[PDB]
Amino acid sequence: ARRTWLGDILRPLNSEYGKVAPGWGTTPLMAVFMGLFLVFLLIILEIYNSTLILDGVNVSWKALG
Amino acid sequence: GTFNFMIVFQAEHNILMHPFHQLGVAGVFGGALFCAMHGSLVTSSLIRETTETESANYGYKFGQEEETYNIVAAHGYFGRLIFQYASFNNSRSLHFFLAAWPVVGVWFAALGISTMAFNLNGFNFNHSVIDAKGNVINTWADIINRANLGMEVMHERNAHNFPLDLA
Amino acid sequence: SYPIFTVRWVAVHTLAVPTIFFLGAIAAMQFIQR
Amino acid sequence: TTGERPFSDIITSVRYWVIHSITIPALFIAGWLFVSTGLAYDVFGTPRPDSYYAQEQRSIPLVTDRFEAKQQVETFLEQLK
Amino acid sequence: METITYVFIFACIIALFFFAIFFREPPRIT
Amino acid sequence: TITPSLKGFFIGLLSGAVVLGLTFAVLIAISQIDKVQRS
Amino acid sequence: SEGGRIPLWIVATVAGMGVIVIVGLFFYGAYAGLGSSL
Amino acid sequence: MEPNPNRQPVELNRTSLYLGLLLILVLALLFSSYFFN
Amino acid sequence: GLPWYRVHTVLINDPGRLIAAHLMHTALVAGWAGSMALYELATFDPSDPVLNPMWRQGMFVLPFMARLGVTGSWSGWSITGETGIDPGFWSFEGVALAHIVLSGLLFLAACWHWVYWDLELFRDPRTGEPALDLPKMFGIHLFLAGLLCFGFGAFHLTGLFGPGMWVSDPYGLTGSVQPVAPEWGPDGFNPYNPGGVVAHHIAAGIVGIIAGLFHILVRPPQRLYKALRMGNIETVLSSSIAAVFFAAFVVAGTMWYGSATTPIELFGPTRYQWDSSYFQQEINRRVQASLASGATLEEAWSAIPEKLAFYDYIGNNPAKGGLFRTGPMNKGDGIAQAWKGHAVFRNKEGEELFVRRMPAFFESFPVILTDKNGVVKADIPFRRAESKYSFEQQGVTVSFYGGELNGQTFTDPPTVKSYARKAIFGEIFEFDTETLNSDGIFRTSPRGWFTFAHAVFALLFFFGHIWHGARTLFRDVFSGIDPELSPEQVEWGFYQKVGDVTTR
Amino acid sequence: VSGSLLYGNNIITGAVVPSSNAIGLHFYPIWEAASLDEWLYNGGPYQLIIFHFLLG
Amino acid sequence: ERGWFDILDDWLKRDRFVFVGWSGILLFPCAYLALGGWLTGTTFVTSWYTHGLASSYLEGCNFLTVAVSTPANSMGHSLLLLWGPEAQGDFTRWCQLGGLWTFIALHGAFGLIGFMLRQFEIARLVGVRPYNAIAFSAPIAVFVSVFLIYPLGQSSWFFAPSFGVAAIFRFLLFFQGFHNWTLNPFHMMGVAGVLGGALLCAIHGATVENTLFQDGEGASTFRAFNPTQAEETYSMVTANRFWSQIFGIAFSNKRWLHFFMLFVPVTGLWMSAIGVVGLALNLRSYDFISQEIRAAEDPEFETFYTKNLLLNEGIRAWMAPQDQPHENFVFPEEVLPRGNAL
Ligand code: CLA
Ligand code: CLA
Ligand code: CLA
Ligand code: CLA
Ligand code: CLA
Ligand code: CLA
Ligand SMILES: CC1=C(/C=C/C(C)=C/C=C/C(C)=C/C=C/C=C(C)/C=C/C=C(C)/C=C/C2=C(C)CCCC2(C)C)C(C)(C)CCC1
Ligand SMILES: CC1=C(/C=C/C(C)=C/C=C/C(C)=C\C=C\C=C(C)\C=C\C=C(C)\C=C\C2=C(C)CCCC2(C)C)C(C)(C)CCC1
Ligand SMILES: CC1=C(/C=C/C(C)=C/C=C/C(C)=C\C=C\C=C(C)\C=C\C=C(C)\C=C\C2=C(C)CCCC2(C)C)C(C)(C)CCC1
Ligand SMILES: [Ca+2]
Ligand SMILES: [Ca+2]
Ligand SMILES: [Cl-]
Ligand SMILES: [Fe+2]
Ligand SMILES: [Mg+2]
Repeated sequence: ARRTWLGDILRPLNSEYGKVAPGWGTTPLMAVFMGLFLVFLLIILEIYNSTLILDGVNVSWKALG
Repeated sequence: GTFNFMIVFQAEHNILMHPFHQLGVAGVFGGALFCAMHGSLVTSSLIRETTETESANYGYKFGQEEETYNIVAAHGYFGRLIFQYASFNNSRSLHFFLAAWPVVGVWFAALGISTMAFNLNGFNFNHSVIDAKGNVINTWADIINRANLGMEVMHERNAHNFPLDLA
Repeated sequence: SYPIFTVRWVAVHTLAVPTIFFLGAIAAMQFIQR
Repeated sequence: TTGERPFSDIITSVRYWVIHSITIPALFIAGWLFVSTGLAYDVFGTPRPDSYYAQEQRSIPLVTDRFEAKQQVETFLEQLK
Repeated sequence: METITYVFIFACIIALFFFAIFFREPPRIT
Repeated sequence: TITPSLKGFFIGLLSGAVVLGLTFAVLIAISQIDKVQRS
Repeated sequence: SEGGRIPLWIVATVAGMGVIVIVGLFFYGAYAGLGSSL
Repeated sequence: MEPNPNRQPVELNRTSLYLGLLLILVLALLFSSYFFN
Repeated sequence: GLPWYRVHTVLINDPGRLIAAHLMHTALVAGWAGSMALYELATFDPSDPVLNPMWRQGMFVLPFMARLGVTGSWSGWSITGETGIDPGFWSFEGVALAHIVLSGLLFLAACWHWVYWDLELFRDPRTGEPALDLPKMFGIHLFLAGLLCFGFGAFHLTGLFGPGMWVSDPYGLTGSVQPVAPEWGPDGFNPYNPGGVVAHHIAAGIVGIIAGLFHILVRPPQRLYKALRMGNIETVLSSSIAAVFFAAFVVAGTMWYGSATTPIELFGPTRYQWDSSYFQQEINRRVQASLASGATLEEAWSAIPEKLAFYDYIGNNPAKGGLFRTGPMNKGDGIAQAWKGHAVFRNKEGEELFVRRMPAFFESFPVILTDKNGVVKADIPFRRAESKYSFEQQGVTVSFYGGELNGQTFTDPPTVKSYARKAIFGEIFEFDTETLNSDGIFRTSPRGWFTFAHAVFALLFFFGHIWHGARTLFRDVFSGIDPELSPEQVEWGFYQKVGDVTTR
Repeated sequence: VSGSLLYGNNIITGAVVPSSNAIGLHFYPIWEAASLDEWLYNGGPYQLIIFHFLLG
Repeated sequence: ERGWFDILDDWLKRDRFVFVGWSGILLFPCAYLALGGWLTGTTFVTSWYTHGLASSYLEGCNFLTVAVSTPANSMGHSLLLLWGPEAQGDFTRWCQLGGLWTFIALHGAFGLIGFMLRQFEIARLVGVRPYNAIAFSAPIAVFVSVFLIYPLGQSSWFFAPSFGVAAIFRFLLFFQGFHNWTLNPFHMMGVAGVLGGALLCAIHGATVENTLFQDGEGASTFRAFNPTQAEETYSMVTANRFWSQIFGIAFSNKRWLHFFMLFVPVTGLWMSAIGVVGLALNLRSYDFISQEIRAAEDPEFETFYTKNLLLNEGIRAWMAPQDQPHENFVFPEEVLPRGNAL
């Protein structure tokens, strides 16, 4: 296979194929972020939908001026 | 012209509200469902006979004696998808069902048309629901009725000289 | 020899109990007059 | 087989019918009274045959405001005197 | 021009039928 | 300020958390009580 | 308790008659009271 | 240049040809009315 | 050999040629952007931002260029209607040209990566086999994306180092490119507040940076690596397709409902502004404020800007088009030339009458006039023999206030009916139907077409996601199932746990 | 009613148009008409086509 | 590794009468609530306040005319959550405002997702390819397009189909009159795929059943099959010769035959989905411009297309006032389009 200057420079960033952290690793933390993100999408959705109505948050072309 | 025929038929027979046409629909929708289903389960249970760089179709050779998929596995899947006894383990029974359902349904669709041909029409629930005073309480049937009326009054706008379309 | 309260049992009753309740309701409905 | 008791065994057994000749009619009668007492109407807000219109009214009580819809409906119900 | 096109496409379809029937790859038992 | 609809939002959120929570609790409990036999 | 005591053909005949009765009642109700058009 | 080993031959059998021409011609017959509008 | 629908699978294990293919793709897309922009500049008439803005002309990429601050041409005009501005290099033309050059450079690079595919970089150093470490590539790319998002929000959108973005009044009358400060309060999640867009890109930007560093430095859990087949690039394909259809449904939604990134001066009004007669209410408010301050009726209506009246016209409703009704809105109702003014209907008794407006649902709609309480006073009858409400019977008249016809009154039934026919569409305009051989049938705007295309493609990408998720997860069985599959693995009760041989 | 391509139809609008209501259930073969021009005016093609089709 | 997760996995994936799975946790409650919501609504709940309609058995509707009807147009696209700002936790008011519609639509949707995930899970455990789930992608595209995307492009959930037989017929006729939906080539592909799938289902079933090998002495041939037998139960060779001589072409490859059986209805439904998505924006196949220009100048020019447009115009004017009560339509007798006499 052909080596190149830039190929030699980038080699380490593509040398860890298959490498895993043990067991469940950081899965629970990820899960917490998924829960929070779900909640966020739910929030912005309900804002857009006018099911969630917030003071000073006028969901309209007339938002300000 | 086909669409015309259909629209006018709805107007004059309320075919949608006729149980034979509904049977036709269960028939063709069901036929398709089961077609896609059967297709999918059989495709799902093809015996590995090929490599990934070739079509799985070359794994079956025309006229071979051995079956090309594993029905026991197919049945194993579908029987778990719903429940065991809702699945066919008999290929002959399964294919007979596949034959009979759309065919019987479409027989009913055909008979729907063939009987509405003699003006035994769809269910008529116009003003079926009435309140304590006697006010008409519309149902979805009545909105259907309004559509039918539109169709009725506009079709062949020059063909009628008299108030009732009796044929 | 056989268990009684299984997933299958629960599933069956989640459908069957309301079905009978509802059939009873609708039966009652056939006698309502304006 | 998957280990649960076969249906034909259960429903051809005496005990099943001892239990269900009580429970089935009981549920049936409960549904019946749910309608006949008029409770269904109250829970779901379904008009009785005399509560669709005021005596002289012929206009549908159509809901016309999203956020005051509850109030609109309550006013409609009030106007039935 | 529209009519020419429609009829052309149709004729292409019938010719296609012809080739698909009489000049198909033959099924062979292996 | 907490508008009535934000309170509604919180109620829905709590309701959902309750439903899923009681659900997984019950399923975990059942899975522990009714273990598969191996070996 | 014992499976088989009440024959399956009887359970089927009775349940079936029950279905016929209830559906029959619903069809009666189509001609009377609400939804009857009268 | 040293040859690339990922190369694969490509195939379309006759039945597939007929199927494809059928698809395309019938689709054209369908949509043509709309293209002419 | 390979079936036709599989030809590109030769790239799965060829990272260099896969990169080459992506370069070609990118080149094609950029070449498209350039060509589309050039074509739009070659057909676009910048002469009337009021009644002939871009969204009437079938402009599709021009509004996105405007949205991010490209508003001028080298030829000297701007989409806001200014003259003698020097836009610098980054005119529409400069953008197009830049895209063309990009396209080309990407083509050459594609060629380099295609010929020289066998780089040591793409080989696992331990096995010597081609391999891409996708989780870390992901981290790197996520970091870059993050930096770019952050920088975009903080510099381009703020105007700190950039032009800002398109913002407007609530009625799309005075739009221009402005710097926008981020909104860090709850109103930032208001779709109509632009500052929310800026804050979004800055914050989400930082989040992308952090999560990216995380993904560079922290390896996946073995359990997730095995579960998602993270060694198989097709998994990445599957999830990326999912994210992409998600985003497409989102931009479809914000296009259809309107937002700060889908402004009406660039894309046209929404169907909902028609539905709630938004512009009609505002027009009436302004007219009433005018009468209240002592203005005459004529003066009050002449003070209404033509652009606003034009928004209050169903021909600009994006929900009035047809799938095969091709081209710019102008090909339909014509190039709007002028507002005729507000048509006021009156009967012989002098009571003001109001035309029932056509809802978007109806390709055709009757002509019905009511008094202020909605009582029917006049119509255009179908059957005449029992007509009681003809304009002729009721002596319906029309007087115009504002616009070209200001001060004029027509009493002859044919003409009044004609204006009533036009009044179902709302405010009435003079059109040039000759220039484009306009055929008279409403067409949708770029808003409608964008929304359509993206909702459809999103929906199909749902299938793509399904297909490739399946291929990822069932790779082991995609040439068929185990020929030695034991019937006991599928016969009920043999195993306590489905498919598990250790549970006999 | 124009049904044919040359008389202004496309594939979707086009049809062979049903026989005249004046005929009713009468058998209307080519030879019952005084001319082909007449046969076409009254929709004989519909009858010829559908009967041969149904038989076939 | 033997933590609580894998143990839970163990119990969930037990081979029982009704398989559950991880997918079951989504599917079963959501499908149950969807179905239950539909039955509850059809039995007891009105559409008086949203539509000016009766929609329950309780009110006197029958199986054909009952529905859970869409919310009032004024609700727009409100999710209409029980705890949402419209109903404010009041179940009765929630019922009266059409909350059950969004309940059924959304739970229905998460339920279909659950079902497809179920198809995938079981396919993985049993060791089959997951083509059943892939084929299931079509029903979902239809559901999502018709019940979600379509109303979202229109003014409100009101114009979605109402969950009811008659309500659904009304939805069909509405689509004819307003969208001229039959004219839409995407619908036409839907039709072709449905009718084509049914054709393939019937013709393949009949072909297998009529080229069976004699494998038993019984004149009823169903028992002469064994699930575990290696041999084909019917003659592919005979089927092929038969159709080759009858129709001109014939299958020779069973795997292709069955993939095609997957392809046809699925592709059809998907095409239809694309068309309905178009209708969300009123981006219809309503007209042929050439037709209109000719008919406008030439009053002797008539096609079946023009006839159908007259029909459409009738549907729209005659059904609209009652079907769209929020518009407060009053169409005087004299404006109603009518032909002679009728
Ligand atoms: C898993 C199965 C399932 C699913 C997917 C749904 C999904 C849906 N249901 Mg529900 N439902 C279910 C089971 C399910 N249901 C069951 C079993 C019941 C019977 C009780 C109901 C009863 C029900 C009703 C009565 C209603 C719904 C409705 C809804 C919808 C909105 C729910 C929501 O807003 O929650 C938001 C909550 C979450 C998404 C949970 C978030 C969990 C995060 C990750 C944890 C964070 C929480 C944290 C601990 C709380 C701290 C807050 C603090 C700051 C105060 C939604 C479509 C509504 C609807 O359809 O209206 C039209 C509606 O009215 N459902
Ligand atoms: C080299 C830099 C560059 C620049 C400065 C531009 C600038 C311009 N191009 Mg663009 N373009 C470029 C490269 C560039 N292009 C390339 C390489 C391509 C080929 C793919 C294109 C293809 C292209 C097209 C096809 C078009 C443009 C258009 C435009 C203009 C509007 C851009 C816009 O609307 O973006 C919108 C961009 C986004 C909304 C980006 C979305 C980002 C997603 C959501 C990221 C998701 C992944 C991420 C990792 C998630 C994690 C994030 C993390 C921070 C949390 C604009 C003048 C448009 C134009 O008007 O044509 C004349 C147009 O139609 N360009
Ligand atoms: C996001 C994609 C997109 C969008 C929204 C638009 C939108 C816009 N374009 Mg642009 N356009 C695009 C891509 C897009 N275009 C591309 C890629 C090109 C290069 C070819 C062009 C070239 C272009 C030109 C040259 C012009 C436009 C113009 C316009 C406008 C007129 C729209 C038109 O009439 O639609 C018509 C749309 C249709 C008729 C729908 C086509 C549907 C296809 C045929 C369906 C195919 C079905 C398929 C075969 C089925 C397979 C089945 C099988 C799987 C079984 C419009 C604002 C015009 C304009 O006015 O600009 C000033 C203009 O002249 N566009
Ligand atoms: C970034 C998105 C993406 C990517 C990278 C892929 C990549 C891959 N998919 Mg595809 N796929 C996608 C989206 C994507 N898919 C989507 C959204 C769908 C649903 C519609 C599918 C459905 C799909 C199927 C059903 C299959 C694949 C397969 C393949 C693989 C081989 C493709 C090939 O050889 O075709 C060669 C294609 C041609 C020779 C001609 C195609 C002509 C098309 C149909 C019409 C013209 C397209 C036009 C030029 C594109 C305009 C751009 C558009 C975005 C507007 C390949 C690995 C195949 C595979 O898995 O094989 C093992 C396979 O069977 N994919
Ligand atoms: C029919 C819908 C469907 C189906 C069958 C699948 C099936 C598949 N997807 Mg998924 N996917 C879907 C939709 C679907 N997806 C959607 C809409 C997205 C959003 C972009 C994704 C994103 C996605 C990703 C990113 C990935 C997959 C992957 C996969 C595969 C593994 C299963 C899994 O990851 O499930 C995912 C789980 C679900 C789809 C269930 C989600 C249930 C949610 C959390 C309930 C939410 C309730 C809600 C909060 C209530 C409020 C409602 C509100 C309106 C008020 C599998 C092939 C993976 C893959 O392909 O591996 C090879 C993978 O990496 N999918
Ligand atoms: C030859 C005549 C014909 C044919 C074959 C069709 C067939 C088709 N039409 Mg129809 N149509 C016709 C004439 C015809 N149409 C006419 C004359 C009109 C008047 C203009 C219409 C108007 C029309 C409309 C308005 C629509 C259709 C739709 C469709 C498609 C329906 C597909 C379907 O199965 O959805 C059924 C639903 C699904 C597949 C969703 C998922 C369903 C889940 C899986 C159900 C789960 C049920 C669960 C187990 C619980 C059951 C409980 C029980 C008590 C009920 C299909 C392409 C629809 C379509 O195009 O959708 C895109 C549609 O919206 N058509
Ligand atoms: C919504 C609601 C929810 C849930 C509820 C539920 C879940 C219920 C369930 C229930 C159900 C679950 C229902 C029941 C049922 C059924 C019925 C209603 C009856 C019937 C039957 C029938 C009538 C049959 C007949 C016929 C056919 C169909 C078949 C065969 C033939 C014959 C003729 C026999 C909650 C509360 C949480 C909250 C909110 C509200
Ligand atoms: C098992 C079955 C089931 C069910 C069925 C049933 C339920 C049915 C029935 C029926 C019944 C319920 C029984 C019967 C019959 C009856 C008869 C047949 C008798 C006879 C009579 C006569 C003949 C006489 C008369 C006389 C004279 C004439 C006059 C006067 C006197 C007298 C009356 C005596 C099912 C299907 C689900 C499944 C399968 C199986
Ligand atoms: C090389 C070279 C050069 C040059 C470059 C160039 C010359 C430019 C270009 C490029 C180009 C100028 C080409 C392109 C683009 C375009 C395309 C690529 C497009 C495509 C289209 C599509 C794909 C679409 C499809 C469609 C149809 C058609 C219809 C409707 C539907 C749809 C949408 C699908 C330079 C100096 C820079 C330097 C460097 C290198
Ligand atoms: Ca009474
Ligand atoms: Ca002209
Ligand atoms: Cl007609
Ligand atoms: Fe088969
Ligand atoms: Mg009754």
